[PDB]
Amino acid sequence: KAVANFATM
Amino acid sequence: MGIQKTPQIQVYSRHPPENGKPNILNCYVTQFHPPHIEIQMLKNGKKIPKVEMSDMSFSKDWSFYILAHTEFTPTETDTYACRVKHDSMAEPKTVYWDRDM
Amino acid sequence: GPHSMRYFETAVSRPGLEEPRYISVGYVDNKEFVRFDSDAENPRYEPRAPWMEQEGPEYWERETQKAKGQEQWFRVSLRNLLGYYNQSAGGSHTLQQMSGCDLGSDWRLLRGYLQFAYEGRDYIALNEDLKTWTAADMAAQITRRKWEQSGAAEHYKAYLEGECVEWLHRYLKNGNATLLRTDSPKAHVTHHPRSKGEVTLRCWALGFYPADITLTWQLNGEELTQDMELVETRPAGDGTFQKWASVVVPLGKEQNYTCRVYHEGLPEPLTLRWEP
Amino acid sequence: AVTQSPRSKVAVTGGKVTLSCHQTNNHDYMYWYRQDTGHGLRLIHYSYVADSTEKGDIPDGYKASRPSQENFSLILELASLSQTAVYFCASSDAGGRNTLYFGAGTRLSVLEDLRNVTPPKVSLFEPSKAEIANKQKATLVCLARGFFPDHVELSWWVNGKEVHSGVCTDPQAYKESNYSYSLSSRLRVSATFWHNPRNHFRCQVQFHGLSEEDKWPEGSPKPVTQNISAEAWGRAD
Amino acid sequence: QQVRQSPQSLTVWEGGTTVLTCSYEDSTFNYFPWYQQFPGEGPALLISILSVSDKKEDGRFTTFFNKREKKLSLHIIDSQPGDSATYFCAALYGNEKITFGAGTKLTIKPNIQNPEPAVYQLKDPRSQDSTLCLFTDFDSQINVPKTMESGTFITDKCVLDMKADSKSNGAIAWSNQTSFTCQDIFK
Repeated sequence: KAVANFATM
Repeated sequence: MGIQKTPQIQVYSRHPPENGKPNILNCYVTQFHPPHIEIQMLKNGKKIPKVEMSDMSFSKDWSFYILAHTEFTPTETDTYACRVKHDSMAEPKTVYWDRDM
Repeated sequence: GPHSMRYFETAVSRPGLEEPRYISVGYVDNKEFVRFDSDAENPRYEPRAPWMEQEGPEYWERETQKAKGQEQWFRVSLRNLLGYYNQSAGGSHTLQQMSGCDLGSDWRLLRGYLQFAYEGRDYIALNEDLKTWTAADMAAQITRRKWEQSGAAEHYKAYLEGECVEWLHRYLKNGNATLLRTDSPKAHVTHHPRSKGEVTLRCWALGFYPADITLTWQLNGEELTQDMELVETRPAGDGTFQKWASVVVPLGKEQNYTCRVYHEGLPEPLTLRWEP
Repeated sequence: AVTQSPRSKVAVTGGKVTLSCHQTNNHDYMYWYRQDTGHGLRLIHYSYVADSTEKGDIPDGYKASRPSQENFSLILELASLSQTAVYFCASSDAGGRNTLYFGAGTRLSVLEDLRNVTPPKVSLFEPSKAEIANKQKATLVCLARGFFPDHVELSWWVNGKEVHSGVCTDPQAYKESNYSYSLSSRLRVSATFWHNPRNHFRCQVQFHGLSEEDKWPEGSPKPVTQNISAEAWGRAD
Repeated sequence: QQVRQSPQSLTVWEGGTTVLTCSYEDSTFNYFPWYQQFPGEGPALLISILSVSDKKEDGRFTTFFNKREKKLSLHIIDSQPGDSATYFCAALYGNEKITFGAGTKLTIKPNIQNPEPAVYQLKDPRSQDSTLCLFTDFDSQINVPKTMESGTFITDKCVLDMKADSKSNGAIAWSNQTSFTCQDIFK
């Protein structure tokens, strides 16, 4: 399963 | 940001070529960035209409690659080529099929 | 043996009315196994290897929802980056990500990866400690500070040490037969007068899987290291690969030269020569 | 910051209500939640970009609007009784695990007839001499009666500045009859503080009623949002 | 629904340890934040934990996660009046939307040291004859009676704290007649 990114850049 | 990569191109047949026999011509384009690219395959300088593209993918160095391909029946006389336009290059690059390579 | 999982993600902005195109590709041991593409008529994660057909509808639905979130994340991130670099609107820009894990045969996490690139250049990366960031340029310093302040690294560490590892194990179990398949190269040598009394000998290997292969030429029992031209290994388009290696030799001496082919599929390396 | 407007609203059944939220967090996600008698945060609508919105868990009867990155409004086209609740706006970076930042809430009362809206009478009851004698303390009691609906906030002010020490205010307004609520509070000080004539005590009742959006005819006072106070000075009696 | 939070309200004695608990249904949930909401304010993130951990401590607050039982809890040691609030547990997986529990309303009340009940009558000077009744300084165990009669109102126990020693329980009553007196109404 894929990563789920947290804070945006 | 910004580092561009110039496409590397190979043009070659799926199976050993023999004249008058149906085969698949591949145009394998690698090491390019950005991902927008235009690729045509040519028979004697004319755009082949049927051309299929693989899905685009990228490598561990971030550069993209793609395979274009179409049906072809080599003959003794006919030329085949892949023509690629990309922003890394001032001008389009045309690479001819050479059955020995 | 060792194993890896990676997700490779790309968002590309477009000057027109259209939102950025978002593509995610999953790999197990370098073999593509899922893909999501926002340009599909019904964007969703799709299986790309036969062994992924074991997963139930909820696997695909929830991964698809995840991708949808990632897509918004990348749209926002692209907008922020455009501001950091003072770029004008009406261009196109590329953000990329690679994430995943390498595991040993004892299922121990060997290394976790989480890295980004902007316009094809390294932007920020999670260091091997899975705690601190390496930022490549001035803009990435802004992102690094933002991520340190929100404690972003602990979420990525949890994923890389937990879910990444455990799902990789599930996938390898499900895909075992398929991932071990091999197709052996068929090889032959061709002879090409280029000249001044010289010939190119070209050693071809065809129809092999996986792509990893080594071709060597030798003369009188020494490998020819410097003299040899190569091509990059290339897809035949049916799932197999092709490669060749050539040497330039004197006309009349062609029979002295032998090509060797090393490939996982073979019961032993091939050895061959120009057969006139 | 996330700031909601208005703080309080009283509306007629079938009337149109808009609740507004403004965020200066540069966040992309915004949310409207419903809370009922202090419980639940049930998502009504949300939005992840200017110009579009997405249905939450309980969207029926509500519309949403996202006219910019900073602003997200909730719209009740035909307010019903069942929409009487407290509404909270929030923002977040990119949703999912990103922390939600909430506004301070908007209380909405929806009523069949606005002529029932009535501000409180506020009375200050002075400390018993027996308490001062027997305990050396003086309990002042504030009583707000006859108000409707129950959007009141009671505060105490000693010598022009608000106090919290020595105060207990009922958590809930007490319903005396269909259209009539009461609330009490008490402030306890020392006998000597109460006996000082230099000390000024004030109970303030903040009543939330109608606003200036509401039209009111000529016969009678408009029951607008307003502060109403009762006061007393200390005395050496 | 997916996050179950009970009870609706809980009172714990001042200084005691408050234990709040929640359960969840979806065993894949892996991020668990607690939000705290004071009266007239919005919820604000209190503490959070990832499913890789067993506990997270911050000052007097500790949250525990137990994957096997699918239970989250929040412990508050040396519970204070300023902790009186509604606490929401929440859960999610990945980047999916947060699910909130229904919230538990917490009230930290003192266990009064030396009670000394008294009942007083107070008067409103801006009135002809308006009075009310105050019941103060009674035990925390006592039940304040409710009105057995229309026209007469009795409020619930309200705890105040004079901050210089001086916490006290109180309740108020008023009516619409001369035929009620103060020393009756409170028992």
